This record gives sequence, structure tokens and C-alpha cells, in this order.
Amino acid sequence: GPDQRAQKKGDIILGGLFPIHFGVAAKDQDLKSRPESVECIRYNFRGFRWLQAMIFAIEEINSSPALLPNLTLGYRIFDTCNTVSKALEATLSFVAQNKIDSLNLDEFCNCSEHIPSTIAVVGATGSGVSTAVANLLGLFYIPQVSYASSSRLLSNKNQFKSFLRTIPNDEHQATAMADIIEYFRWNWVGTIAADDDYGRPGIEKFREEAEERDICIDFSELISQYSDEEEIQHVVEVIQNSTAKVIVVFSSGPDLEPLIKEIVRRNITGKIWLASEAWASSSLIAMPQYFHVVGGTIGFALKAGQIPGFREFLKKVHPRKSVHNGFAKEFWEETFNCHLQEFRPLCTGDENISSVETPYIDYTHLRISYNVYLAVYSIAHALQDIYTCLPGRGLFTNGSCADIKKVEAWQVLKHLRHLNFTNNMGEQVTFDECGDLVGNYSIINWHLSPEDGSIVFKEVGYYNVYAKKGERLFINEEKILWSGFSREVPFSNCSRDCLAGTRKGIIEGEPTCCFECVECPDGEYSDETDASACNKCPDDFWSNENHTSCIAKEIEFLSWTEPFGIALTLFAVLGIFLTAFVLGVFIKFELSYLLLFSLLCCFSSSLFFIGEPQDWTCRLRQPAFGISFVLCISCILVKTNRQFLLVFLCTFMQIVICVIWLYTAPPSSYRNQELEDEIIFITCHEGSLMALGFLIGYTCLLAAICFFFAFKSRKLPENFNEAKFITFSMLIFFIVWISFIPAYASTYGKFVSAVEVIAILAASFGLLACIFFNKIYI
Amino acid sequence: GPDQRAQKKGDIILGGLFPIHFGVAAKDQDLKSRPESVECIRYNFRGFRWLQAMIFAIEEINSSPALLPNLTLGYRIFDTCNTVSKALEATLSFVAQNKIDSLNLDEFCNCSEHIPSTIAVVGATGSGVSTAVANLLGLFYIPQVSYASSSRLLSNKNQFKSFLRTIPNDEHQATAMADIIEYFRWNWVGTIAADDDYGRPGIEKFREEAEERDICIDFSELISQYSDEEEIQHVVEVIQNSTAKVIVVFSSGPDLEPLIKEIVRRNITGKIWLASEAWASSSLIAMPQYFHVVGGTIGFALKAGQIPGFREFLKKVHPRKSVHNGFAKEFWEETFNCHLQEFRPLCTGDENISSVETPYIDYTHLRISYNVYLAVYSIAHALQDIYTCLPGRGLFTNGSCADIKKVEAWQVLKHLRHLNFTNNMGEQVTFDECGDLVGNYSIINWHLSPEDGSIVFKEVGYYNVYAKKGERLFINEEKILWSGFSREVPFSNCSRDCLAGTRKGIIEGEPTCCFECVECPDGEYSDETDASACNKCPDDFWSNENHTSCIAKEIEFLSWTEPFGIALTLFAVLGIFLTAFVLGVFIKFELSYLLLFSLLCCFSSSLFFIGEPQDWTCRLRQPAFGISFVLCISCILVKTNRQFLLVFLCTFMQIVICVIWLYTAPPSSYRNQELEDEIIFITCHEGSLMALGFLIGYTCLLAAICFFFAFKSRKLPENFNEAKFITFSMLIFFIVWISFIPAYASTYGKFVSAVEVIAILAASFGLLACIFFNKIYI
Ligand SMILES: *[C@@H]1O[C@H](CO)[C@@H](O[C@@H]2O[C@H](CO)[C@@H](O)[C@H](O)[C@H]2NC(C)=O)[C@H](O)[C@H]1NC(C)=O
Ligand SMILES: *[C@@H]1O[C@H](CO)[C@@H](O[C@@H]2O[C@H](CO)[C@@H](O)[C@H](O)[C@H]2NC(C)=O)[C@H](O)[C@H]1NC(C)=O
Ligand SMILES: *[C@@H]1O[C@H](CO)[C@@H](O[C@@H]2O[C@H](CO)[C@@H](O)[C@H](O)[C@H]2NC(C)=O)[C@H](O)[C@H]1NC(C)=O
Ligand SMILES: *[C@@H]1O[C@H](CO)[C@@H](O[C@@H]2O[C@H](CO)[C@@H](O)[C@H](O)[C@H]2NC(C)=O)[C@H](O)[C@H]1NC(C)=O
Ligand SMILES: *[C@@H]1O[C@H](CO)[C@@H](O)[C@H](O)[C@H]1NC(C)=O
Ligand SMILES: *[C@@H]1O[C@H](CO)[C@@H](O)[C@H](O)[C@H]1NC(C)=O
Ligand SMILES: *[C@@H]1O[C@H](CO)[C@@H](O)[C@H](O)[C@H]1NC(C)=O
Ligand SMILES: *[C@@H]1O[C@H](CO)[C@@H](O)[C@H](O)[C@H]1NC(C)=O
Ligand SMILES: *[C@@H]1O[C@H](CO)[C@@H](O)[C@H](O)[C@H]1NC(C)=O
Ligand SMILES: *[C@@H]1O[C@H](CO)[C@@H](O)[C@H](O)[C@H]1NC(C)=O
Repeated sequence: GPDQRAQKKGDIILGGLFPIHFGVAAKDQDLKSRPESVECIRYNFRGFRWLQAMIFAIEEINSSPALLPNLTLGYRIFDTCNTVSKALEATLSFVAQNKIDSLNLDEFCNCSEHIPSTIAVVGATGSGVSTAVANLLGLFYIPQVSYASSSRLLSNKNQFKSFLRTIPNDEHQATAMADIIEYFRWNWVGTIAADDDYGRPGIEKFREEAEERDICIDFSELISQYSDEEEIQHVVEVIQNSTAKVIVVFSSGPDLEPLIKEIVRRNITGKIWLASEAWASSSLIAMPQYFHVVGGTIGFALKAGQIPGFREFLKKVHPRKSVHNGFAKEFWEETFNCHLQEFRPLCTGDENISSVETPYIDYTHLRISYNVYLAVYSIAHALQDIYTCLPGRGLFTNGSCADIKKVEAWQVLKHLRHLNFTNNMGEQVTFDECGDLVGNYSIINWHLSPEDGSIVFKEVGYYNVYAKKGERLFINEEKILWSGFSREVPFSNCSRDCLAGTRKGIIEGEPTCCFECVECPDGEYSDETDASACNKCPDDFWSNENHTSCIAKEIEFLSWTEPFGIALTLFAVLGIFLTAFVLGVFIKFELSYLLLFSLLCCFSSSLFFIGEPQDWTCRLRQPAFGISFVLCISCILVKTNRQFLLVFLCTFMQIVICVIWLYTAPPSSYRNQELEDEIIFITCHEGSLMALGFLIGYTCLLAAICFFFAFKSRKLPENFNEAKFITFSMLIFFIVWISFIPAYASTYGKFVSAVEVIAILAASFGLLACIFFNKIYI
Repeated sequence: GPDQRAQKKGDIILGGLFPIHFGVAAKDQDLKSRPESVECIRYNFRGFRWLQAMIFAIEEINSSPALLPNLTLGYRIFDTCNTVSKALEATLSFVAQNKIDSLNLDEFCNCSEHIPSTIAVVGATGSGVSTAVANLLGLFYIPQVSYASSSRLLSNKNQFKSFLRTIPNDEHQATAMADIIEYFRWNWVGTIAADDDYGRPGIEKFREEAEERDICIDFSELISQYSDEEEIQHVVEVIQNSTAKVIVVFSSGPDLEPLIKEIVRRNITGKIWLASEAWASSSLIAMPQYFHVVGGTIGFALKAGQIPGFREFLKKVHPRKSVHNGFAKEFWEETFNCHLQEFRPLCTGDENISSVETPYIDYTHLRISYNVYLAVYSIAHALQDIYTCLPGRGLFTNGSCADIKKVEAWQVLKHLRHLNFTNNMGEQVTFDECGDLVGNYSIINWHLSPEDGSIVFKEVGYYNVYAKKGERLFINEEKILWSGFSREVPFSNCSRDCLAGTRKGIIEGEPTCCFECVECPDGEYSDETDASACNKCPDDFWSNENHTSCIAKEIEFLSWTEPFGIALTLFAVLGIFLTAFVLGVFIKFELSYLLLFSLLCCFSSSLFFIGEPQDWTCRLRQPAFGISFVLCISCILVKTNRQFLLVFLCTFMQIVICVIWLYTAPPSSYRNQELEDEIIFITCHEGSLMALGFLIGYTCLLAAICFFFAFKSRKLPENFNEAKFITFSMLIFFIVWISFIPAYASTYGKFVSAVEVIAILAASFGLLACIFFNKIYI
């Protein structure tokens, strides 16, 4: 028992376990010398006022005779300054009078002290520490109740049989941790836990929250308060080497603390902080000297509990009045940084309490203090139930309660499994199967007092714990300032929600949290910013310039009343009117009715075989063979060796061949798709070979017959040598049919049939000239 | 202290911790009743003879006065039947007299017993148990030395400061575990560990061994002795649902035991067993009732240690002589299954020792027994060093040894850090930084005694521990029988080493342990069975039928002396000889010298323009134009309107045009690659247009000139109307040059130039007929 032992007598010893220092030295006893304990080198005024709260509620339960009359209460309280070694050293001293069943050597002077047993005990802060000692207490079923350890591992009543707590489990915390960025709607996030049993199981639970919500986890590192500076350099190189503005820290204070100093030295700004409440209310972190990089820190916290007499008991302090305190004197000379002694001067003992800004007194709220304060009263209330035994009707084997003069900690734990009673602020606080309770969490922001530069902890909503899943959250969205000041929401996806036409693909190797969006052209119709694929639009439709919705058309190659064709139709109509005036002058002065009608019919069927494409407008290509063959038969049968009925042995033979090709030809336009951008066309789908066959067998045959007959008439001037102009009209016309063999066989595009139509029309006009002009010039 | 407490007095208490039962019951005290200890329901005769070995070496060290004269040795030995709860209950009773520094209430009658302290202690079997108690003993620096716990975690002297052992670390075990299948050269393997701190760190170390050796791990499951039958069904569904004949089990006995029963019920055969030595010497596993599926089990083991008096002390047993034993009576009535009492009858106490086949006595070897037996002697030897203090020159702060009448366990541990002494079988057994030693491992096989059906454990090699990495292994390959009997090696890759031409690719999604081999055709040259890709072979070479090495050629289209061309050359030579006899008869009876030489030169240049392709053999196509144009000029200039020098105004004009085309033509064969399989060709790379230009401007021009001149001579019989046969020879020849316009313009393959050559040759023969026959038939 050190001078840090905190003890006063009483009928039930309690004992408590507390971090008087955050840090412990790591000196190495090297065993040529005798070993000894190691110094613990930090402080925790929050822990010291937890002690003050402990003995305060001790004083309440002793003084207030409604709370257990005629009974005084022992305690032997020790200083677990985050060292499980010292914790073990403590708890062995705890289970000594409880270990008197195994003690079998010291009979006649154990009664020389006759010290009773510690029937239950306050638990501890650190989860690893409490799990260390829970293994010891599960032997003896000593009821131990932690005030701060809140891991899901301790719910295992197989190993940790004898353990309850006064704090909710971490699972709703990890739940709401997923839910707040579910609200904040992000994809690329990175987390940090601590290297312990508070960091690892909580981050595993939260990792499964994230894998429900499908968030590409950028990193997951573990830390301690005794970490390597090279490892800290490694993880800050990770932090500088990643794309995650959001940072989940799921640690305690002193574990993030060297990382905090390393960052405020290293000075990376912009990354923002989800906060574990183990450090989210901690002025060693919450420093103005740190606030140049920390701000907008968002954490849960327990609601503030209120204690009558709290600050009063805090200021009821004196070093000479330390009748039962362990570290009052060190506390006095440490707060005041002097050296009272029974350089650093002799302390007055009378220095003003609020002359210093101590976190013993600098609080705004009471949370784990409050948990302690209610925890001891829950112990007192189960013991009050034991005090008020129902007479043979208790919770025992046949209800026989133990007497208060001879109690049993297993029976204590039996009553502790079932407790149902109200709080000092009127909350019916029961104990579930985990042996805890659960309240809501104020979700806070880390703002600054503009009057003083003091970091103020400003709630921007709260997480209810009583609604359904997906129903337990409140957001005060109004007081939200992202990164402390900026009311606008930042970005923690990996890729952007891209542009419209960029079809949102994926990236192989990388999770689909981060992906690509492929710029899909040429009929995509992709106007949604996150369309995964494209849309193949309709056949008359082609995409916009940004590969957007399709409005643009394909080709429209018809050329019905085109402006190029208007002048050619004017030339054709002029030739028709000139031929009409010529025929009028000739009739006043077969060549006027039949041959002139065949020539003007091949010149009017050339006009009718232009225009738009249709079925019959496609099928109309026959009369340019027929009427022109009749006009050519007029030339081949107006010879001097003298025809309608008699040279119909040729002409009607070609006419029956024309009826055969009329039966054989296909009467249907063909709007083909030759190209793809300028796709549509008109092709007229002609049947097999009837056009070239009729051309060779009629027109070229008549030209050859006229040449073979007029081979003698060329060297024979008859009717002023009309064979010369006859063979010249045949030269123009056979030049058409044999040079637009190559020209209309070497045509292209929407002028292909137009070229043959112009060839036939010009050949008609030229034959009309070289025949009728030579006929009727005089 | 139970009746299982094992105690006799003496100046230094030792204490030991042992599994009297494998299994402990899991009854649930439900706290309406008073709690109590839980029964431990199994047995371990190997542990009971470990006790016998313990007290045997105790007896040695007491009796043998060379080992510590004038000093008696206490012990208080307890029964850690694999229950860490009972272990904790034990070790608290251990550190009680050592905990007398904290004991501050029992002064005047602690001396009523005056019990001294337990200065050191035997460790424990289970790694979890020893790590539990090592946390307790690191407080007091009580030197604890395990006999069976062998995990690498305990080498951490930060937490486990006060711990040494008598067993090598698991790292060489995992090393050799990689090395044996490295020898056995496999790729797809699956492992099984246990759900503890012996299974998990060992399988992590071995997993990193495997990831060095790059073996696709099929599965990794964890087990315990208290596992769920649904989980056992899950992992046996994994075992039936995988492709891994090799199975690494890295557990203890009772963890694999329910899996062993589940498998021998479930009856899957064929899978083979790498073995952790914690169960590889265990007759509960090594059952003949199990040997129907277990066999060929290959495990390491520690070498056999030998103890004088071993079996002797084993048979020095009696229940009434149990002057210090804990479980002798239960052992007696459990071995004999009777009920001696101070139904199951009253035991005689005189039953024959080897009347039963008990694994207390059924051994072949002594291993962990031997570790215990040497461990206590190492303790005795460090204490013998303490007994022989060097007078002020010890290992202390200035060498002042502690007296033996007042000792200190920290000083004990200081001397225990440095020990250097020989074994009973003469091994200088020191203690390293882990505080252990390391010997080789007999690598055994699980064969069967054919005389008795007894499972015999047959070494097939050993793993040395003193050579280098990659040097520490011996294999007796001769006694290797895979799966117990089969001397041939099995298969534990995933894919096969495939066929030759199948180019060994990979599989996306699956590790390259298991992969594909793509059947690569068409010039692969892939004759290696595991070639990753193919080989593009030479241009004259094409792959075999199995896409193997390329030997097959491409095309060889040359046709120099082909058998089809031999008969045509015979026809040409026959026409030449007939023309020679015809010219001889005509000269005896320009047409004989010049025109006949031009015709026979176009008929001999047709022969010279056949054969193989070369540069000049390509360039030779000019003379078929030249000499035939001279022969045609003979026909066009032997007219009746009468030539060499005068019609050279045409003929020499064409000859200068022929010299111009001779300058313009390219003289080079072109072995092109038209196809790819039958690739090679011959194309002769002719220059631009000189052939068609010379043809039209000379041959067709001369034919037109002859027709336009003989238009009158056709209707004119002169020299018996030779214009008829003249125009008939021109009909054959212009039919050649104007129909092999289409035929030699519509040719294909290696007969393309052959067709034009045959056309020119036949045209020469036909012109020779239709001229010279009509000339000289009479
Ligand atoms: C980060 O990624 C998530 C996933 O797409 C985005 O959440 C989407 O938000 C839009 C509206 O903002 C909703 O219509 C979608 O239904 C959400 N997706 C899912 C899967 O629910 C989020 O918006 C992204 N962040 C930013 C800043 O755009
Ligand atoms: C925790 O959150 C609950 C919300 O489920 C709070 O409930 C409030 O209850 C009062 C009276 O029952 C209502 O008037 C309020 O409207 C409720 N608040 C809501 C619905 O947001 C509850 O007070 C909170 N605190 C505790 C300790 O339970
Ligand atoms: C299982 O896979 C390994 C990996 O390829 C094979 O080991 C190869 O064995 C051949 C000869 O057997 C050696 O030439 C190679 O060098 C080995 N590979 C490596 C990476 O070293 C093994 O042979 C395969 N098993 C079977 C049965 O073929
Ligand atoms: C462990 O293996 C070593 C091999 O490194 C054994 O060494 C033998 O040593 C003797 C004498 O020194 C030699 O004659 C043998 O040839 C060695 N065996 C070999 C090289 O295989 C050693 O005996 C083994 N056992 C122990 C306990 O160390
Ligand atoms: C840290 O970085 C921020 C980023 O702008 C900068 O404003 C600030 O001055 C930096 N501080 C130090 C100490 O480098
Ligand atoms: C009532 O209590 C007695 C004594 O404790 C016990 O023997 C008895 O079994 C109990 N009765 C029942 C019904 O449990
Ligand atoms: C027990 O708890 C229920 C629910 O909170 C409550 O209604 C009841 O009054 C409680 N009983 C006692 C005795 O506290
Ligand atoms: C188990 O399977 C093996 C496989 O052939 C078979 O030989 C053996 O008879 C089976 N045993 C039982 C009990 O099903
Ligand atoms: C020798 O031993 C004495 C007493 O133990 C000690 O005071 C002294 O420092 C030692 N000398 C040295 C050099 O360590
Ligand atoms: C110490 O160990 C070394 C190496 O085994 C040996 O040579 C030496 O003899 C040992 N000394 C003693 C005193 O055992």
C-alpha cells in the first residue's frame, strides 16, 4: 500500500482503479540490482475529480440514512495509471480477504487485523485493463463494473462472466458513424483506429458498417501512446499520400496525441475529423495551440450528468484535511508546482482554487464522473435491496437472503443481474443483459469562442438511441459548418459525378467507389451525368455535338424539286416549247404525229422519270427505252428503200420484249443505307438485267442497223444528203448510250440517276435538233 | 488445496501445473445457488507420468548429494486440466508466500506456519494458459519455464519478461513445413490451424513461409476442442468442397479430435496430412479404429530422451504408498475402472501393472517428459551455481551472491538468464535469448505393424536445425510411401502442367498457381509442355498438326518444268519441227528468212518466256510482242499494193516504241505473298502500262490496219483469195489478243501467265497454219 492508497474503513470495502497519470515510464530493471516499481509520469485532473466524485458519493451513501442506515462503507482505492502491471498489483491486494479461502497459513493473527472483504469493485477505464482484471474476477465472481470501458468483447459472459458496465456499447456508435456520412453521402473515406481492444473491435464493427454502406476505405491504421516515431512518419506519409478529406479517428487521447503533435508540426491542413468520444472531449487535444489545424471536429459524447454538490465538493479541498486521500499532497504541489515538504517553494496550503485554470475545475459538464456517481448508487441500491430482504422471498434458491453481517459477492452479483430503480434526475435506470444502459449522444462541433479564443463544443444535432435503424438520427443542419467555418459540404468520393455524355464505366483493379466515365460518341443520347452506358437512338436520329440526345438526321438524297434540277427542267420545257412551235410551223407548212409523239414522249417521260422516289416513280424507267426506241425506229424506217405495220416485225418485236421487261422489272424504290452518317439513299431495287438487255438489244441494235444500212447512204446524197445529219444524230445518241455506258456506269451519289436522266434528255434534244432542224430549217 | 494437491516439504517449493484431464465440464452456475468448482472430465496418463517424472527428478535431486547437498526441496503441484480458471486458482496459491510483501494483516501467526516461498515454478502445457500466468509472474519476476508452450509470442521480453522454456520455437517448424512440400513441389494446398495462440501465430508464420514459396492456399480454418458441430460441418463441407489432397493440421490433439470423429463418421478418403507434433504423437488420434482413414500422416517430433529409472519409477506405484501424490487413488480406480472406497468393486491395490495397455506405460519414447526432466535439472544447476557462490564474484551488482538461507527469485532469474552446462546424455545445454534450446526433428510416417495392426511411427528422414536455410533438411526418400503405402508422389498443384502447344496463359480472378494454357495454333512452335506463349517461326515454315514446331512450307508457285507444261512444250516443239520441215520443203520448192524467223522467234520466245521466275526470266515478256509484231507486219505488208525499209515507217516506229517500252519495263521477279498459308507467288513487278500500251498500239493497230485494207481484198479473189485465210489467221490471232484480253485479264493463280503464254503459243501455231498451209499445201 503506497501513499497513493486511498482508504477509510467501513463495513463493505469497495475499491477503485484510476489513472493518476496518463503515461508511465519504461525504465528497464536489468536485474543485477533489485527491481522496484516504475514512476508514472503524467497527470489526469479529470481522474482526480473522479476520485473526488467517488468519495463524494461515498459520503452521500454513508451520511444519507435513507441510503443504507447503520452501515459504514470501506474502500481501498488505487491508482491504475494506465498500467496493467499496476492494475494487477492492485487487484491482487483486492482479492486477499476474498482470497482468504485459499489462505491456509495465518490463522491466529488474521484475526489480529480481522479485515473484511471487498465485496464489489469499481471497474476501470481502459478496455485492455478491465479485460485483464475481468479474468481474475471471473474466478471469484467479484462484481466489477467499469465506468469507461465500452467494448463489445466484454458482453461475452462465458469468459467475462462477472462484468457489468455503465456505458453503452460501441455498436450504436459505429452505426451512427456510418449514418452521418450516409447523410453526408461520400464514397472515398479513410479511417484510423488505435492498436488496442478499444480500437480494433470498434473499427471492425464500423468496417462492417462501411461494407454495408459500400464506401471504399482509403486506409486503416492502428496507434498507441507508446508508438514509434518512424511508424508515425509512416502513417502521416499515408495521410499525405491519400485522397480522403474525411478522417475517422477511433482512439483515445494519448494515442492520437503524438500524432497530434506530429501533425501540428508537420502542418497538413484540410483533412476533417470524425471523432471518437474518448478523445473528443479532451483539452490536451482541444488546444488553441492545436486549433490552427483542428476545428470542425465532429464527435459524439455522452449527455451531461448533473451532481448536487459537485463544484462544492471540488472546492472542498485542503492538504492538511487529507484524512483519506492518496494523492492530495502531490496533487497540491503539482497543481501549484511547488514543493511543500514534511527551489520549488514550501506551498502555503491556502492558494486560491480558481486562481488556476485547472481541468479539475475547468469543466462545462460531468459525464464519466456522472457514470461513476450513478454506478456506486446502483451498487448501493442492489445492496439496499439486500438490506430490505423479502422475508424468505428473495432471489435465491428458495429466496433465503444472506444476512448483511455475512454477505456473499456471488449473491451480490445475483441481485446485480436484476436491478430496476430510478435516477437522481428521475430516469428508471435498469440493467440489461450486457448490464448497462444507453442514452442519446450529442453530436457536437468544435467551434471557437470569438470573445476569448476558447474552443467551444457546439452541438449540431444528436443521435437518438431509441428509434429504429435508419430512424435514430437527428441533424441540426442549420448550425453545420464543415471544417469549422464553411457552411458548404465538401467532397469525399473518389471520382467525380462526371459529365453527361461520359458513360460512367468502371476501373478494373480499383473498387467501383472510384471509377471512370467513358466519353461515348456517335448516337449516345447520354444527358444524365452518371449514366452508366449510352442509348442507341432512332434511325432518323444522330447525337448532338457533345454526344448528347439525338436530333440530327441521316442523308435525304431524293432531289425531287432541287434548285440544280430546276434549270434543267427549264431547259427541257424550253426544248419542248420550241419543239411545239416547230411542229406547229411544220404542220402549217409519222414525223408529225407518231415519230414526233415518240420523241416528245421520250422527252416528257424523261421529265416524268425525275422527281421524288416512290414505287411507280421508281418503276417509271421503261418509257425512256420505249418511246426513244420508237423514235429511233422512225429514223431506221424512214429510209429510202421503202413500215409501221411492216417494220413492226422489228418494232413490235422490241415492244413485246418491252412488255417482257415490264413484267420482269421490280416496281419498288429502295431507300438503302449506303453510308452511316449520311446513310439514307434511294436505290429503286431493279430486278435483274432487263435495262442493259433492252438497251443493247434495242437501242444499240437499232444504231448498228442504221449504220450498216446508211453505210451506202453516207456516200449517197439523197434528199440533200440527210444520212449525214442522220448519222450525226446517231453519233450524239449512240455517244449518249455508249459514253454514258461509261458515264452512267461511272456515276456516284444522288446524281447517279440524275446523270443518266440528263443524258437521255440532252440526247433527245440533240436528236430533235439534228433531225428536225435539218428537216425544217427552210 | 484439493486432494489433487501434490505436496511434500523442502527448502525450496517448486510447484507444477498439469492436465489431469483434457476436457473440463461447462456447467453453468446460475447464482441462486452458491457457486463451486466444475468437474474436469477426461484423463491424461501422459500427464500423470509427467508427474511421475517430476517427482522422480525431485527424488534424484534430493537423494543425489552432488545435486545440492544438505538441501531438501518443496513442491506444491496442481492440476491445470486445460482450464485457465483453475490455472489462475493455482497460481494465486503459488504467489501467496511470495505475495507476503503485500500481505499486511496476519503477522503473529504467519509464523505459526512460517511457510517459505515458491522460488521458481514449472510452466504449463497450453500456450494460452502460460501466457495467462506469465502476466502474473512478470509482476513478481518469478521464473517460470514451460515444458510444452512453444509460441513465438512469448519471446517478447517486454510483456513476457520473466519466461523461459525447454522447447524450440515454431518458426523452424513452419520453415521445414514449407520445405517439405518445396521438396514435394506443389501449388494448390490447404491448411488448418486451431483457434488459439498456438494455431494462429504458427499459421501466420507458416502463411508467410507459403507466400514466400508462392503456394495458392486453398483454405485456412481454426478449431478448438469446444467447437460447434455446425462449424465442424461447415469446415468439412469446405474439405469436401476443395481441391487439396494435402492438408496441414496445425493444432493439438483434442481440437482435431471431434473433427477426427466427424471425418471417420463422414468418411472422406484420399486427403493426406501434414502434422503438427502436438497431435502427431497421440494415440487418441492414432487409433486403429481411425487408421481406416488416417495413414501416411507425416509429422515432426522431438527426439526421444532417455531416463535412467524411467519405467522403473513408472512401475514403482501403489495407492497405499501414495504419501505425496494428488491423484494416485483416482488414477488407480480410473485405470482399473473400479471403486475402492475409504457396482464398481473395491480395488485390490495389487492388480498387475502391465495387465492393461495403458498409455502411462504404452510408450516407445520420452519427449516432453524428458523436457521436464531436464528442466528441473537446469533449475537445479542454476541453483547449484547459487550454492557455489563465487566469493563476492557472482553475477550481481558487485557480485555479492544471496545466501541460500535467504534467496530471491529475481536473483534466481538473473542466474537463469545465463546457464551453460551439460546434459545427462552429454549435451552442453545452454540458454539463449529466448531461453530454450533446439534439436533436430525426426520426420516420421504413420505405418502399421503388420503383425499386430499397431500403428508404427516410422521416420522417413529428419530435419536438422544447425545447417543453413535451405540446407537444414534430410529426406530418406527410400522409405517414402505417400498416403501410407503408395511409393508414387501425388498431385497438389491446381492446374496440370499442360500439353505442348497449349501456351500456358493465366486466369484472371484466380492466382497464377491455377491457370490456363491456351491452344495456340498456326505457327506456334510450342513443344515445351509449359511454354507461356508461342514462337512465330520462319517465313518458309508452318506449324505441325498439333501446332508444334514449324516445318511445313508456304506455296511454291513457279511451274518451271511442270508435268502439265511438259505436254504443251511437246506440242510447241512439234509445231516447231513441223514448221522446220515445212520451211525445208518450201525452200526446196521475207517469208522464208525474215517472216519465218519472226514467226518462229515468237514461237521460240514463247518457249523462252516459260520456266522458272528470275530477273531476266521475268523481263523476257517483250519478244512475244516484238517478233509477233514483225510477223504481223509481214502479213500487213505482203499486200498486193506494193516494204522492209519503206514499211519500216510503221515497223521501225513500233520497234522504237518497243525499245522505249524496253527501257520503261521493270526487269525483276516479284515473289509476292498473296495468301498466307500458301503464301509465296511470283508477280514479275511490271512497271506501269507498257504491255497493254504496246498491245493496243501495235498488235490491235496492225489487226485494224489489215482489216481496213483487206475490206476490199475480202471481196477480191487474188492469189486464190488469200485475204480469206489472212483474215482467218487474223481472226484466230485477234481472237487471242481480244479474247485473252478477257481470258488473260480474267486469269487466276499459278496458271495466270501460263494461260497467256499458251494463248500466244497457240496463236502462233494457228497463224502458222492459216498462213503457211494455205501458201504451201501444194
Ligand atoms: C458520392 O457517391 C455517392 C454514391 O453515388 C453519391 O450518392 C448519390 O447521391 C445522389 C444525389 O446526390 C443520389 O440520387 C444517389 O442515389 C446516391 N447514390 C446512392 C448509391 O445512393 C454522392 O452524391 C456522391 N457525392 C457527391 C458529392 O456527389
Ligand atoms: C433521447 O432521445 C429521445 C427521442 O427518442 C428523447 O425523447 C423526447 O421525449 C420527450 C418526452 O417523452 C418528447 O417531448 C420529445 O419530443 C422527445 N424528443 C425527440 C422525439 O426528439 C429523449 O428525451 C432523449 N433523452 C433521453 C435521456 O432519453
Ligand atoms: C506444381 O507447380 C510447381 C510450380 O511450377 C512445379 O515445380 C516445377 O517443377 C519443375 C520440374 O518438376 C521445375 O523445373 C520447375 O522449376 C518448378 N517450378 C518452379 C517455380 O520452381 C511442380 O512440378 C508442379 N507439380 C507437378 C506435379 O508438376
Ligand atoms: C542434429 O543434426 C546434426 C546434423 O547437423 C547431427 O550432426 C551429426 O554429427 C555427427 C558428429 O558430429 C556426425 O558424425 C554426423 O554425420 C552428423 N549428422 C549429419 C551431418 O547428418 C546431430 O547429431 C543431430 N542431433 C543433435 C542432438 O544435434
Ligand atoms: C500550414 O498550412 C496552411 C495551409 O495554407 C498555412 O495557411 C499555414 O500557415 C501553415 N502553417 C505552418 C506553421 O506551416
Ligand atoms: C426451500 O428451501 C429449502 C432450504 O433452503 C430447500 O431444501 C428446499 O428444496 C426449498 N424448496 C424448493 C421447492 O426449492
Ligand atoms: C421495473 O421496470 C419497469 C419498466 O421500467 C417499471 O414499469 C416498473 O415500475 C419497475 N419496477 C420497479 C419495482 O422498479
Ligand atoms: C469410406 O470411403 C472409402 C473410399 O473408397 C471406402 O473404401 C470405405 O469403404 C468407406 N467407408 C465407409 C464406412 O463408408
Ligand atoms: C561494490 O559493492 C558495494 C556494496 O555492494 C557498492 O556500494 C559498490 O558501488 C560496488 N562497487 C562498484 C564499483 O560497483
Ligand atoms: C560455456 O559454453 C561454451 C560453448 O558451449 C563451452 O565451450 C564452455 O566450456 C562452457 N563453459 C562452462 C563453464 O560450461
